[PDB]
Amino acid sequence: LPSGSDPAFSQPKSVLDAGLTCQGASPSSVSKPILLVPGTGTTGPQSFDSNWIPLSTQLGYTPCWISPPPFMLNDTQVNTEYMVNAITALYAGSGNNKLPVLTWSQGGLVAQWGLTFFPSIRSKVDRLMAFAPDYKGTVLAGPLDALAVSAPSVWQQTTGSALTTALRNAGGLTQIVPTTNLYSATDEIVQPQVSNSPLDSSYLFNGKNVQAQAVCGPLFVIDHAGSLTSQFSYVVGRSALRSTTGQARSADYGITDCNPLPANDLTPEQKVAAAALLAPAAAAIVAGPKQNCEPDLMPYARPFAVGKRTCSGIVTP
Amino acid sequence: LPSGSDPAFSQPKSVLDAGLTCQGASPSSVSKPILLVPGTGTTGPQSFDSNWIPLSTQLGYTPCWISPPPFMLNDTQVNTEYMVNAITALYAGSGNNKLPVLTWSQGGLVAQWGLTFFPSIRSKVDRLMAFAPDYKGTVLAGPLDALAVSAPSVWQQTTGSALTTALRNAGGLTQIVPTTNLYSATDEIVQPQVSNSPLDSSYLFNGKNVQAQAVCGPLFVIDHAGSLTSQFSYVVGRSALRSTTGQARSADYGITDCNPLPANDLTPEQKVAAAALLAPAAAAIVAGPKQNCEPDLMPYARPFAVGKRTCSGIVTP
Ligand SMILES: *[C@@H]1O[C@H](CO)[C@@H](O[C@@H]2O[C@H](CO)[C@@H](O)[C@H](O)[C@H]2NC(C)=O)[C@H](O)[C@H]1NC(C)=O
Ligand SMILES: *[C@@H]1O[C@H](CO)[C@@H](O[C@@H]2O[C@H](CO)[C@@H](O)[C@H](O)[C@H]2NC(C)=O)[C@H](O)[C@H]1NC(C)=O
Ligand SMILES: CCCC(=O)OCC(COC(=O)CCC)OC(=O)CCC
Repeated sequence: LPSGSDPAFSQPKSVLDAGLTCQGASPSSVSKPILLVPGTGTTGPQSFDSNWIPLSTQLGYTPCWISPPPFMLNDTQVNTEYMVNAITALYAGSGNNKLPVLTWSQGGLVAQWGLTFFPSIRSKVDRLMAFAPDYKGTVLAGPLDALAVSAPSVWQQTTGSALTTALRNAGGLTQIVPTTNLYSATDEIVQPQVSNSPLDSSYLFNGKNVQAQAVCGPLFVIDHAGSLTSQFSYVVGRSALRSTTGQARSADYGITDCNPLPANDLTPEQKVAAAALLAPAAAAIVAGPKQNCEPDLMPYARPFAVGKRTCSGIVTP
Repeated sequence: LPSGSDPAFSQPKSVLDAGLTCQGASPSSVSKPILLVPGTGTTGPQSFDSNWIPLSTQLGYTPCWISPPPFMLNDTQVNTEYMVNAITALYAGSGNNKLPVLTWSQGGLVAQWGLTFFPSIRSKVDRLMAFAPDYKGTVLAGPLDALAVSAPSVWQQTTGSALTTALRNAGGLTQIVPTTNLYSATDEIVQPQVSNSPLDSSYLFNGKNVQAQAVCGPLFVIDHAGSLTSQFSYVVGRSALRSTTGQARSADYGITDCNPLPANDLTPEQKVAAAALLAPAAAAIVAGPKQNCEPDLMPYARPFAVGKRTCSGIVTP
């Protein structure tokens, strides 16, 4: 694990701060914040209005979120600047108190990138609750890269990318704060996820790794969005947030929680939006930026992916 | 093109008939039928309730559709049996009058497979209006094949599949009835579609091949579902269905029709369902059957894909 100074941000603080929102509070003065990091093709509200913004509110938190533009499609390393800055702000703004981070898809990759390369926030996050995180990226994005129709962060979320290589070699496939990873074998966005083993993209060593089929059986189906929104996912997420270990506890959930429908406590209209989540995200991706190469690693990450290829060529020491 | 007898169906006619229905009519006695063939992961109503079922009704047709089970995920060759049987039935049931066929995604591949290998229906279809057809399959399905998480028809819709090989070697990449193909470069399901040329998966030789960006500009974005549901798609489809040439006519549409939102004449609720179309389809796909090989070609198609691999091995003469 890197153990030096935080790297400088490439974005100015005013830009990073403007990407951070808390519900009914300024980040500089917020009670019990939880930081929500959204998925590719979405803003914070788009990812979470139908699920963890109201659900975390009803668990006693002030939900906060970042919306790195455009729709989490740009450089995952810049998306992470938004998250690191947000943790620093919300830690201070809540009285120098650790806060939880809850993520969907790329948001989990972002959270682990921040914890890996910005050591100052390790003492500021008490837990990570990642839904369908793609720490290894996804094998499904390869053909899109080959056609040059991939946004910056989609290149970086392809299995074998320079970014996922650097994360792995820097130690980022092992949990850094107590982490729960809730994911599903029947994920049409992030693969591989089927083995219930370290091979899965959502798996972290020493994490609480919860593949839904391992608990609910092989016929249990929640997809990439269901991983975030289902009643089963809510019970695991609530367990992780409430737990004194910082990880969800097997005692808190079981076969009777294996409900694939959107969380019981959501309003009817939140359930509708939760079910449809992938459709607006897919449309935002298709309308967003596209390039023919993976964004360069920032200098702090380059030593961990020597020999991989990005826009400027082959990464050197 | 094959020019002999229709192959026998593998499914009983009672099963094929049970998969066909018409809005408010029996297929055996129907005025002005249009046969709608749905996309992968859907039934007829799921594909078209939000778009061409009401829209074709307002153009004066009786919409009819097939729902090959499960959700078009099984053998594309069996799905085509439903379509061929339906044309035979609707031709006779409308007084021995040719009828139009309108399709989404795999439905267009099915229509072209039927016209290629079942010569009896060529004189019974007066035109094909295909939205985002994948006659060449899609390059995006390869990684799912490699993980053995692909339904029968997803294997067959993979670029390079035995099925797509057989179709093109039998002559199926050239239109057989007057055909309009409406598709979009910004398709997240079917690729490649970006060239506005014969390389595109939706392209047929001698067809009316309408890539939306060629008409509406490089910044025009409709996705795989938008290709079916947009106001632009409605204007092109209306032109194709009314045209005395059997194909859409460039005189009937232009830049002022380049509205990417769901067709104007849809109800508010239909527009909502139209925009969300990919989400229930993706959910059905991940819940449906999966296998580790491409279904065998039926004997009538084997001579056209010698050397390709299916479940039983390498196709031979
Ligand atoms: C997404 O990322 C691109 C690439 O980093 C950003 O575009 C660059 O913006 C800087 C200044 O903001 C320019 O000097 C560069 O020339 C731009 N590069 C390209 C390739 O256009 C873009 O601003 C980012 N988008 C958002 C919404 O923040
Ligand atoms: C999808 O296709 C499979 C394979 O053809 C069908 O499975 C067959 O179904 C019946 C028994 O239920 C028999 O013809 C075969 O023994 C089955 N084959 C296999 C490999 O299981 C299946 O029924 C189809 N699904 C639907 C919904 O029609
Ligand atoms: C043969 C059908 C394949 C399928 O269904 O999955 C493809 C995904 C990928 O495409 C994207 O752009 C990812 C954006 C989330 O598309 C979706 O599933 C999202 C829409 C429900």
